[PDB]
Amino acid sequence: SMSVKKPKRDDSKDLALCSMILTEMETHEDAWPFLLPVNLKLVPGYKKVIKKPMDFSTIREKLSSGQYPNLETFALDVRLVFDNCETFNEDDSDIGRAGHNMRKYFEKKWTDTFK
Repeated sequence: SMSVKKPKRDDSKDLALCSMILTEMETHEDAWPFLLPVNLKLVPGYKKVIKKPMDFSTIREKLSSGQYPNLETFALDVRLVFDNCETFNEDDSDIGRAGHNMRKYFEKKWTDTFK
């Protein structure tokens, strides 16, 4: 509350560390469904169904231009990529499996880096 603060966590390396995680996601072999925005002219249903499209390139641009206020807003966008994937894709498809794998991969790096 006012004039009553928890001890200051060092957040000065967050930007760099989120960048590294993102690089690791970008370079994973199962990243391909997620590297670029889904082409809303060519994929029927996507525009109407997925209210908030998100992809790694878009996260990368946001990160690089100071549009994440903190590491939670970064993790929200990453998770949105996988949540969107689950909404549109059957679990038993290549893309559906890619999404499960990438989420698992992300969540481990996130825990190991920050928790």
